[PDB]
Amino acid sequence: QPDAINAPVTCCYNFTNRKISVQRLASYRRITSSKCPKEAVIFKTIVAKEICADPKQKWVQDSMDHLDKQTQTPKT
Amino acid sequence: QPDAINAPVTCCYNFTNRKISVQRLASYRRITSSKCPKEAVIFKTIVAKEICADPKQKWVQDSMDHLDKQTQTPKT
Repeated sequence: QPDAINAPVTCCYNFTNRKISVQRLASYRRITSSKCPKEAVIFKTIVAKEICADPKQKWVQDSMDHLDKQTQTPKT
Repeated sequence: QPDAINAPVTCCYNFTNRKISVQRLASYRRITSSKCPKEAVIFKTIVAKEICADPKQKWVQDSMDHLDKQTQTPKT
């Protein structure tokens, strides 16, 4: 049984709905805890402003991917 | 004006109401974001099970203090 229900469930409330420059997006940490009322993207901007963004958007599909492939260093 | 409302607001939902051994409490990160419906203590147990605990309890007043004074190294 889930012996840990008193957990700080990192979630969101709103979602940056403005095409945030992929540049601003210093990183991304897709939230999705089983206790969060909603899934989201933690677009860690450059100033560390973690921005929950609707992953079902068309601008977060391009940015979230740019970060999904930003730390990928192909072994040369 | 708050230009960051699409934020992942680290919050909780329940609170460990059993006197958790201060030993188990590897650390503590008192939550209290202006967007969290409730304040809490992130009692990072030893297994890293962040446990939100009611700071208004009498067992979290002793433990939360033990962690509030666990990383304090008086310069000798």
